Amino acid sequence: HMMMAQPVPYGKDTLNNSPLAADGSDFPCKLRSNTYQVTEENTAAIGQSMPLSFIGSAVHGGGSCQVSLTTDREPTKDSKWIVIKSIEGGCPANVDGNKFTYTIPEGIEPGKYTLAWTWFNRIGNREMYMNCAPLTVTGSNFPPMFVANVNGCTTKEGVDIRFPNPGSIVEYAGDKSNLAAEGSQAC
Ligand SMILES: [Cl-]
Ligand SMILES: [Cu+]
Repeated sequence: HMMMAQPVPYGKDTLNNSPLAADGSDFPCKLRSNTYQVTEENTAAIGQSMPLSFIGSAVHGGGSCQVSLTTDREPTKDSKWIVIKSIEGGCPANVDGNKFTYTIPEGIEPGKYTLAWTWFNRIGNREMYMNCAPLTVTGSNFPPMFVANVNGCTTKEGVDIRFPNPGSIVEYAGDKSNLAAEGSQAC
């Protein structure tokens, strides 16, 4: 169980480290009282490295994550999300104990967006974690975001999944021996 600390999520005060409900009832963004309350607006220039960091009680052997954008500031189940980074393996970390960045790429227009971090844990229950944050891209090719484990598509335990459509910005941070094969079916 983990949650995003940077960028600062919407509704930080009520955001917990639980995965999305298995029945899809709180997709997207962990629908609740104040799902889309701006705690702190996050701001990024195109091409600027931005920190992506996480806190929680178990990394579940890592797994794979995406960072995605939508123009909707109150996304619904029908929102269009586009991927700007995939991390296949090693996300959010490899081990528990007492690192990542993203960049807004050329092709994203200045404006206000919602950013989502999504995570498919390697080990344990077949879950999807998702936290959303307000992002302003200052100044004012990208595939659809992968969804599994909350929509009847179930991933395989033990592997760092490869997203069918990872986009052109991909990082690998896990053990090569756990990485699913290129072209493998994720669910
Ligand atoms: Cl941990
Ligand atoms: Cu957990």
